[PDB]
Amino acid sequence: MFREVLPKQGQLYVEDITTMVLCKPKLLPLKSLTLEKLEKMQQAAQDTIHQQ
Amino acid sequence: LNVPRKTRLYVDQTLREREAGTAMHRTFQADLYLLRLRAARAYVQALESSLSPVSREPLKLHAVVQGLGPTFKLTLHLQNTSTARPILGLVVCFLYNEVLYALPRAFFKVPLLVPGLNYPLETFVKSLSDKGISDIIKVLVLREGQSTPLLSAHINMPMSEGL
Amino acid sequence: SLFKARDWWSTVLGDKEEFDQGCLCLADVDNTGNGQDKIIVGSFMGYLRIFNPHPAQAEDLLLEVHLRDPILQVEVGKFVSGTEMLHLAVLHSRKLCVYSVSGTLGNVEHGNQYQIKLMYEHNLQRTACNMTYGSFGGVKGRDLICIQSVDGMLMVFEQESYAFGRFLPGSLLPGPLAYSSRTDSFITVSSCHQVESYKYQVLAFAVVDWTLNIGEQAIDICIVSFIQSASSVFVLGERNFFCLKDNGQIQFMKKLDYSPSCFLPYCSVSEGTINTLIGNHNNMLHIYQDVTLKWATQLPHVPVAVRVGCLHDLKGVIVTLSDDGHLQCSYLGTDPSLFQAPKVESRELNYDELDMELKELQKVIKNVNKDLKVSAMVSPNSVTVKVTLKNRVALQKIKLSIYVQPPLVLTGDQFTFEFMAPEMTRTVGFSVYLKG
Amino acid sequence: ALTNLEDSENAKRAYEEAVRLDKCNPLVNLNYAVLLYNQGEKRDALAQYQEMEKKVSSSLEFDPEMVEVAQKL
Amino acid sequence: ALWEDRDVRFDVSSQQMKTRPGEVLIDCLDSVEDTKGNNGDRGRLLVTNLRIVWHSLALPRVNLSIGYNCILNITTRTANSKLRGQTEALYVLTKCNSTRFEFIFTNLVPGSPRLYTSLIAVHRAYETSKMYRDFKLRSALIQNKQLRLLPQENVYNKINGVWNLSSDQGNLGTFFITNVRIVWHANMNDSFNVSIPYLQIRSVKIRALVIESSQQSGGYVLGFKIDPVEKLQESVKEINSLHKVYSANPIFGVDYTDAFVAYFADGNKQQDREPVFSEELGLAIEKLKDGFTLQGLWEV
Amino acid sequence: MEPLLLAWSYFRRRRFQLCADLCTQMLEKSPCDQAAWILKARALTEMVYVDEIDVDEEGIAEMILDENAIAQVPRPGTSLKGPSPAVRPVTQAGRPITGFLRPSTQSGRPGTIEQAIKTPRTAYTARPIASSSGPFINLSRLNLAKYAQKPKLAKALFEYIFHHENDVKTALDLAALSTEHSQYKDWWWKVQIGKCYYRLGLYREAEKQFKSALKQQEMVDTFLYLAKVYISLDQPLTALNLFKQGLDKFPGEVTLLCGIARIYEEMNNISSATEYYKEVLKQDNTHVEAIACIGSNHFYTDQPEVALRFYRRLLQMGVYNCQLFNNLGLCCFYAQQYDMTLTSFERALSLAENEEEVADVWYNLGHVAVGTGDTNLAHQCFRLALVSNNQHAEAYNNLAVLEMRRGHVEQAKALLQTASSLAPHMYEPHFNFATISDKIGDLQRSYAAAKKSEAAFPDHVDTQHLIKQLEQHFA
Repeated sequence: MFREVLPKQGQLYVEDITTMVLCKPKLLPLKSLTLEKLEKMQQAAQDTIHQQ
Repeated sequence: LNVPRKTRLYVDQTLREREAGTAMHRTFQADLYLLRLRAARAYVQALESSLSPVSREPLKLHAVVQGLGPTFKLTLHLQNTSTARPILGLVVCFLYNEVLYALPRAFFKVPLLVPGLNYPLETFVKSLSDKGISDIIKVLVLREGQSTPLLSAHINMPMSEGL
Repeated sequence: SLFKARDWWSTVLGDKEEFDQGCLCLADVDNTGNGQDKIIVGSFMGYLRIFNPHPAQAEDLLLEVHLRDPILQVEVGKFVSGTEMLHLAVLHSRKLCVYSVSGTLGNVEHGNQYQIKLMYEHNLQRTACNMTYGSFGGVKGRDLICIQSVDGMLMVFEQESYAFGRFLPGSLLPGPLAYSSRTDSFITVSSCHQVESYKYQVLAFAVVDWTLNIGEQAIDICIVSFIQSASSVFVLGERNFFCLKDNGQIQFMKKLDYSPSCFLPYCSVSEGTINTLIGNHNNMLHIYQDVTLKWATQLPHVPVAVRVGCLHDLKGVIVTLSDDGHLQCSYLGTDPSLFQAPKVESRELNYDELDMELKELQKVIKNVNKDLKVSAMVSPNSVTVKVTLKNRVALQKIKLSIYVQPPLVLTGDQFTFEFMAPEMTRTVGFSVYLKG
Repeated sequence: ALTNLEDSENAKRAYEEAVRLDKCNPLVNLNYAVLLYNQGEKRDALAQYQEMEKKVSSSLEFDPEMVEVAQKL
Repeated sequence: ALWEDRDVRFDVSSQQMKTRPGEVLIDCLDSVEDTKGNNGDRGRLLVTNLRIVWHSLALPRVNLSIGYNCILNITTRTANSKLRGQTEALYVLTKCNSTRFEFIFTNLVPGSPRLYTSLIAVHRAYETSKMYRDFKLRSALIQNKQLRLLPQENVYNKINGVWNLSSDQGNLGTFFITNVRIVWHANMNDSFNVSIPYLQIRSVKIRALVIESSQQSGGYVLGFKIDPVEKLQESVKEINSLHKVYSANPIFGVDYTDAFVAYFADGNKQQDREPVFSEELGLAIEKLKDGFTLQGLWEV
Repeated sequence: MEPLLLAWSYFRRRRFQLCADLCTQMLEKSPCDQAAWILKARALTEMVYVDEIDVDEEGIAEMILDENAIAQVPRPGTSLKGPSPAVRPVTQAGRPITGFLRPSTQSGRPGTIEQAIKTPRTAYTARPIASSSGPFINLSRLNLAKYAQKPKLAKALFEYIFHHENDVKTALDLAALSTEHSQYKDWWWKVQIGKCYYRLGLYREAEKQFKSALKQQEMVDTFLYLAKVYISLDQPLTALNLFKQGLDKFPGEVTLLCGIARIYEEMNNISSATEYYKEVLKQDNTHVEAIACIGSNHFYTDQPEVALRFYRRLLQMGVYNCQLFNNLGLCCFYAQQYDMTLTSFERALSLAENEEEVADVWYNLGHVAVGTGDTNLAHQCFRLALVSNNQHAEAYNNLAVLEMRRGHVEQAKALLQTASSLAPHMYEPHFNFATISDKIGDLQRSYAAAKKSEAAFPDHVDTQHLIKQLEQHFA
């Protein structure tokens, strides 16, 4: 019945070093209903043009 | 300070994590294994088709389209990315739908690429369809002694706005 | 389960049949008197079906009779001259038929039969479109029937015979018809965006009592009257949702962002307000307190003519009927369910085959990081060049182009070959000449 | 952490990596001794205890487990 | 007796996946990966006559069997654009004995997605044909005076004046005998008709024409009585012969472990609490869970 | 059963193919039948209908070559023309990325025709910019002076001409004849004439009709139309007063509150747009717009669990997208729910109907991977984001960061140059290029890059220290 002991002290930065930054995660914006309808009406014309 | 504040959602989530941490760990490791699998799969498929515009043998190419109207300016920004080594024999070949776009010179040699300079190599694409039809255009950069493209790029040509 | 319409007795109702509004009715056509309603559905394919559902099961379908001509807008009201017992009205395109669903019992759950008798009929000169029923004027204990026509005319039957019939002034496409009892008025929505109310005795004497120019044409109009405090008239357009007063002006309106198909202002809760529920074409139900959404649910099908009724000791069950043939009684789902990955100790990740595939792919990756013959022949004579290409493997999407120089001009530039079987030769011929 | 994630073999190999890659921190040795003694071995737990005592001193709670895994071994 | 088109089973045996006598395979597709269970393992999909089967194709033990009388919605999703070919995906929603599952089937190799079409087709054929393998009361069977036959059905014996020992005064009615099902209408208000399929019959004996149901339509004992018993025993023996010759090869009239827990459509929910009334909304609502409230579940 | 009845019932049930299919018959059978005529007209015009309120492309020509705002340099805070770019991704010099793309989004405006042309076609609108923003009936054959007498025909005919054929001039002719037939007493014809004007270019001549229609009968439609007109004249504070007037008329309308919130977000004071989106929620609670916006704002102001709740709500309401599931993945990972994280990204990759959506999902998977460690998986994910969308600048920047982590400086320099060439409005590629240059030397390139960084994110900190050090080296 022994519990493993954890260090109570973390790692602390002692100087700020210029590191190359990464771009940030990108939440894909949702669409409206008018926009979806417009895109689908734009692609349906293409489909009928190709299907003739 | 601006130290944030956590609502009931946070304590309920931490309680779930404290009571069901093992299942979360296991399922996240399984998901990570499957993600490594699928990423390696897609990387190998891209290497097969040579669809990466960034791929010893150092290069980097990306194609920009400019302009509305039936005539678009398509400029390929190509760049040799190496310490000091030029690339002598390379050539660019375009793949398009010959019924929608009229490329004057769909194949041309590229100048000696000096390491560090972005070469803009531009062409004039022209939409031929009287109806608005947007079709992709592929670009392949390849050696002159080889037949497998060194790298490739894609461009979705916008609508024509013709007359 | 949250925001889903959890399922109750549900069924599919035929072989690619087709329904519309007015089809789904829900009342005591059996005249038991106990309160439990019974579903009635009639398609314009012909079959009239009546159900007494219990929470799939065989004995649920009371009867599935078939009439020859199509069926429009089954209704349940006191459509007989003598008694105060509910009778079932079936409106075929050129026919009216009052029936009576009499159920006799046997000494077993499935020994009980149900007989419909054609109490009376009515030949319809014009082609019927839809109808309404109510105690026209101030009569009580009677349910007269005002049927419309596809060409505007509205004909009124006083529960026995052809009372009269008057043409609607200025209508082309017949819209939804209803009858308000607190004002004794037939309210319709003409083709020209006008919600119009006519007093009954005015039409009986043949005009417009009042009009309101809503922005569109309405799909349905449902005058609800279980509240005697402040009367209102609901009008569901194809783009908006109005609740009008009794004088003729908008009490309030909602600008819906979806496409409604059906609505039903059912029993209310607060003082003065009226709960209502509307069905998208996006497979959802919305439950407003007259403007304000109080709940929403994700239905299975596109609801046509929803109803709310007490079915087998459960009050307020929502009965929906699609136009393809589905039907479903349902209750709202109010169970917020933890979002958490399922614990399936049985299902393990097969490390052997997956590691084989990953070793293969990683081998390809770490390895890469370290078919056709063309020939040209020029003639010895504007010289004609001929290019022959021959493949080893079968190839596809072949494009052959020629580039000489600026001054020299070719009579042919591009040549397109489609798929070619292996060991097949292709020759092209063009001519080059100086121009400049 | 691993020890608490129902994966003791991975904890074994991780502790081996650590003890090979650690030089002047006895906490690793004491924790590996605790893992071993809880695994019912009590044999290599003495090896990790002796490795720790060869490495050595201030933490209040690493002192007690030092003496409790000693006396109980 | 017959469960292939009535249940949804997981980790099925190598024998229960085999085509039942009346069953018949239609279409197959290899490399169909299974999802909604993130095992990332391939398989093989089969659209049979009565159910859809999927077996792992590498560890064929782990598998899925979904009956057609237990599916609600089947949706095909064409996505995953130009990067590769247009690959499809199959979403099946199932509800067996009040438990909702959902399975997803991803066609890995984009070179053969046609399967996902035929399934839809046969599913319609499964639902447009339920008078072949199910029991129904008081349906719309009779024409002006005759029976409306199914596609693969012809009458055998045409008997008039056959009583029904389940009612009191609406009995005397015709008795139609066919190769798929046996029906009786009432010849007087001819909507009291019963259409029993041979599939649901368990044993036809006499105690009088007693017909028992096969534990699916309940213990529905049907009793009929005819003229002097000569034709009666004749009908009983011919009915038994037809029953056996049908059960030899069924028809079905279709023209042309913790595994469950990882396939729930709701998410960690296999349940439906008792639907009780709701004074707040005025609708029949599912019972609330020990402290929750409607206006507290609605807000965010 | 009957032709006209079955066709009209198909129309009621929103079939819109069968309806026309029976009317075409019914019209071939009888050359004199106007019921089926206008019914087929309705069906045709409603297969393509889209309400004019939320169609505000404007385009490149309107953006520069059309000046309508009275004030040229109005006070900051009264014209349309939060988290810093160090947290929230951006699209222009400012204008952080929004939730709920709508086809009326302008999201900044270009300065010159050249800049608008030489930029990506979809960097100022939800759709690529445009310079300008047999047949059933031939418009040149019918005498609108005779259909105007019959309003039952005139209304459907105008809807056909306007929304199907898009003939604003003939539509306006018909609407003028109709309005003069009604003696200017029906608000609908006034609203339609105002719409004809508004898409002809005449805003004041449209505001006149919309005001005169509001005087007839208050409707949410006319309020939103005036809101569009006022926003076109660059007058936010007039549109807000008009919206509060409308809410005084309709006490709890959701579209009006949502328009107020949209105007407050265009003016970029989120502290009131959140309040108005919360009012929308108190009214609707299924509103995709308000839920998405409050969810994004909750995610980026380091509260990803509340955003995960707000997006699980949209998941509960049957919404099934690629955007929604990638959002759920980001939230689950950053809210520390590692069980439902990667399956959401898998559903996203499954649902993506594009090559840019797939690239964004692979970009976010690379973010997940680099948060897990194992920089090789993130390397592969960024390269796949590039392979899917060649003009993906964030993938270039992150892949160059990982390359310089490995050691390959020239690869990182070239990739950062490509990123800063594709998206100049971003600050990370410029800052990283300046940093690596200064690390090796080349203080001229470091200055030319750090100054563009300061031009992109002008309140940065490390950019200021870099510029100070550089200007100190120059003396």
